[PDB]
This record gives sequence, structure tokens and C-alpha cells, in this order.
Amino acid sequence: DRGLASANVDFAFSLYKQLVLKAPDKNVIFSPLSISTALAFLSLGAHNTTLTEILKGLKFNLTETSEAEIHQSFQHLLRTLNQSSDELQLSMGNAMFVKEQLSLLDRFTEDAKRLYGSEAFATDFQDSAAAKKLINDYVKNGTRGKITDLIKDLDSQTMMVLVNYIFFKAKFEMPFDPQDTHQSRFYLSKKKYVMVPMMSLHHLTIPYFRDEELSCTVVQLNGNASALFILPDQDKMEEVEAMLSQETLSRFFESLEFREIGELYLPKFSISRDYNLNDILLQLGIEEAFTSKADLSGITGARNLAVSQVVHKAVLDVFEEGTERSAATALEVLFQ
Amino acid sequence: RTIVRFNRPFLMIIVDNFTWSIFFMSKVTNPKQ
Ligand SMILES: [Cl-]
Ligand code: NI
Repeated sequence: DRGLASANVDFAFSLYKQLVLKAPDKNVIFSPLSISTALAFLSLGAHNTTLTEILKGLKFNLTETSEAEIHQSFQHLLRTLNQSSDELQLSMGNAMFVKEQLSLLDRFTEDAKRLYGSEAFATDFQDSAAAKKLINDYVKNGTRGKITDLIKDLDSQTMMVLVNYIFFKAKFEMPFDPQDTHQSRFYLSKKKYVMVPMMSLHHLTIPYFRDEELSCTVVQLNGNASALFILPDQDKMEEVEAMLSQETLSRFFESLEFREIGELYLPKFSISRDYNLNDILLQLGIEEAFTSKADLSGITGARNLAVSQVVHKAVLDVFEEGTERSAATALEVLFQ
Repeated sequence: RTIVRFNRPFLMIIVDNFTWSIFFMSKVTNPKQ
């Protein structure tokens, strides 16, 4: 539905601003879909206030889209994120790693596989280093070596870990020539600057829009997913971030017209970030899942599970031939 | 005769056309990290 769109953008931009608030000058890279898919996957086993808090935390309105329509949209979306072309490599997976003896409801394992593509891996969490290596290899495999060490510390009393990964590699329509990549200034601010390899192309026709109102330019440099590059004027990053919303995102899309660009300069670079999202998810109202009042009895048939830690890691590579994105989310669950 | 120069902090967003699911989002304040 259209109400799914309103939820997805609100959740993505809400999370983004919360990530920024923790360290307002640091690089940010993350996958909103990865995080919300792991939580939606968890909500398959939630009930009562634990369930409603999760789905509301994801910005869904339950009166507007039912729980079954949310899971349906995730299912449909996951199937589109496994594709291969000469121009695209997409992959996305879900998995649950479970204490070998822990009994799971048939409905939960069936739903998890049908809707989220998730198998169940018997794992010995008491052998903590081996369990960690098992999960980290699954993510490393899924993201083709790009996300390593997603899980650094794992409680040895862990009952299960729900994992999502996503991998996105895309060639530029018009690649940059590496002969035209040269060290150039990058201005952290008006008076702080470093030298970075700066790629360049001449005479590009690409979707373009100058927004003199918000003091920014947006362009598109590339399937069925758009990639927007939003370039605020100097000292206008904060102003631009202040206006991020569904509304202005839609306005950006409705205003992009093809246009010939004399020169385009874009840095060649790699950034990565990892986060613990407990604080942010509690701040978003997902709170009962973390306490002894958690109700995950849709997983096991008892209220014997609560979330302990949610971690997220993402990596972004920009180079002459295209871009590479990957991310993963792990939801760690303890006994109660 | 237009110049677009990513030599200062910028944003990138990957948006699904149909759901407006946001696959990836980033802010680049310093490519040299
Ligand atoms: Cl991005
Ligand atoms: Ni703009």
C-alpha cells in the first residue's frame, strides 16, 4: 500500500537522525531495510504489547496495514533483492541461529521460512567462539567478504540470533576513467579540508534538480531502485538534514529532469560503521522486547525469550566502475 | 556548462521505486575517515 511507503520513509529518516545525533560530524552508512526486516522477522513470534511496540517502532499503523500485509510486503520485497545482471548484483538473506535443543513452534519456523526465507541453524552458543564464527561466516559469505566481525561479543547463554544481510553492487551507467582520478580538496568545513582521490567525468546527461530553496543539488548516477546523490551547498548539510521527510524526498523525485553536466567530480572512497541500536530502538518505543515482560511466546510457546542486543554494520565503496553497498543486522536473544 | 562537485559533505540514498523502502542511506562528512 501507500501507507507502507509512509512508514518506510519515516522509519528510515527517524533512524538516520538518531544515528546522526550520537555523533553529528561522523560519516554515516546503514541499511534501514536490513534493520526493519530483522525486527519484522522477530515480530512473527511476538504478541500483545511486545508485538504492537515493534510494528509501531517500525512506523507502521496497524489500523492501516494489518500484520499479515506487513509480512506480505516484506516477503515480496525480499524476493526482488536477489538478482544478478551485467549491471547489478543483489542479495539479501535472513537466518536464525538457535540453541540446538530449543524447541520452536512449527508455525514460527514455517512462517519464518515462507515469509522471510529463513532457515534454522542448530548452534552451540556455549562454545561462544565457534558460534560467533558460524554467524560471522554466514554474514561474510552473504555479503561476499564485505561485512566481517558483525558479532564481536556473544553472551554464552544466548538462545538465538536472528540475522539479516543485504548486498548491493551496481555498475555506473557511465563509468569514470581512472586516468581522470586526481587528488583534490575535500572540505570538511569552509576552513578544514583534506586531499582525496577525486573521480571526474565530462559531458554527462543525468537526472538533475537544483533546489535553490533548500540550497542543494540532487542528481541520479544510476534497475527498480533509484540512487540519489544529494549535495548541499557548503555549510548547508545541517539545513538539508533538517528538511528530510517523505514530502521533500517525493519533491526531489518529482523535480528531477535530465540535464547536461559539463563536469562531475565524485570522490573514490570507502566508509564503514557499526552500531549497537538498543538505545535507539528503546527511544523509538520498542521497549517490552528488552525486559522480563517480553512476550516472544510465538517463537517457542512460552514467554521464555527476550532481546539483549541489536547490532548493525554497513560498508560503502565508491569507485570508478560503480558502487558497492552491504549491511547486516543481528538480533541477540537470551533466555528468561 | 554546469558543474557538480562533491568536494564537501553529501548524502546518498537508495530508494525502492514501488515501496519507497530505503535500502541504504549514508552521509559522507570525510571520505578519508
Ligand atoms: Cl547509501
Ligand atoms: Ni537537493
